[PDB]
Amino acid sequence: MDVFLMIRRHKTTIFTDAKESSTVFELKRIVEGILKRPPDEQRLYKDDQLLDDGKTLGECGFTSQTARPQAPATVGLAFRADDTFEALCIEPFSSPPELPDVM
Amino acid sequence: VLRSVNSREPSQVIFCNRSPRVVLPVWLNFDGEPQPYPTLPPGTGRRIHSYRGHLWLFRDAGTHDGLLVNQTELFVPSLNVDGQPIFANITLPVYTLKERCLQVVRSLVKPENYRRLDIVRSLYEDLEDHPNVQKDLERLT
Amino acid sequence: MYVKLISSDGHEFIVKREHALTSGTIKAMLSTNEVNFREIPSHVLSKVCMYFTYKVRYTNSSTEIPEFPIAPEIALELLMAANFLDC
Repeated sequence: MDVFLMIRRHKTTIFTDAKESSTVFELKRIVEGILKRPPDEQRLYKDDQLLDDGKTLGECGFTSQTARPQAPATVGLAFRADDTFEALCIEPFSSPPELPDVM
Repeated sequence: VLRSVNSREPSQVIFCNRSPRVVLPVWLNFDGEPQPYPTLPPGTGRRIHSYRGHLWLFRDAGTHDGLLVNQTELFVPSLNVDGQPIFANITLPVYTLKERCLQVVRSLVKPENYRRLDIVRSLYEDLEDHPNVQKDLERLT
Repeated sequence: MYVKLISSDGHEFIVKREHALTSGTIKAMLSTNEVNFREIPSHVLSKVCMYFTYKVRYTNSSTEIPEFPIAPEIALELLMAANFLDC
């Protein structure tokens, strides 16, 4: 099965897909291609829970039910600088205007 | 030009609604006039008795949004082979993102107040060009 | 290969080139690996990118297709972007 993800850090958001049987470390490889940072300098999170390199994205709660094309699951990403990982930080998206009374 | 053929050869058919919409089946009679049949609620099915060469199309019973039947616009009952009835799977198309927004905005605003919304006047026309079966039928012809 | 669509509020959406080329407008704006959208906020563009994923997955599917969901408060801005991008 394919799972559909947003990988998010700061004001960066990657849309990609992966197999449910894929590993957290293999996802870090995907990230490595886009953002050019080695996996040993990367942490991935589900909500606020740090995920382990050997676990499959399924065991981390990303499935067909929860990680759909039109509603992808979010994977938090945090980078290491100077052998110290920054905290997980994900900037929210802009806020919609108040609904027009007409609606 | 788009008309059912009066084959008088019965064709047994199941209308499978695999869509979250209320499905309005629409038969094109022998003069081409669209005739509506009882609506088909979401995820429900209905055995129908039709005929070979007859033309069916399917819409959202409320918005007349077009739907697909067996991945195409028109369903033609064919020969019932082995006695088993023909299966007409009604699905959502992959609407364009523009049409999909038009669908959602029409559902929230009554058409007098379309003008009240603040958008390029070209969209006010798109919003008032409601999907309609007589219109689509000319397209197919 | 990926491309980067930037929203009006600075967010950087990184999607597969093949998905982004669905839009003829984005094809024209790349033809070179980033696109800046000065008038599309990130709560619209994040939804655009989801539609890219959704269109590529469910175009030519004999399976059942799910509705593309649009919250009412985004509907009008999404419409304007979709109209601009022919989508």
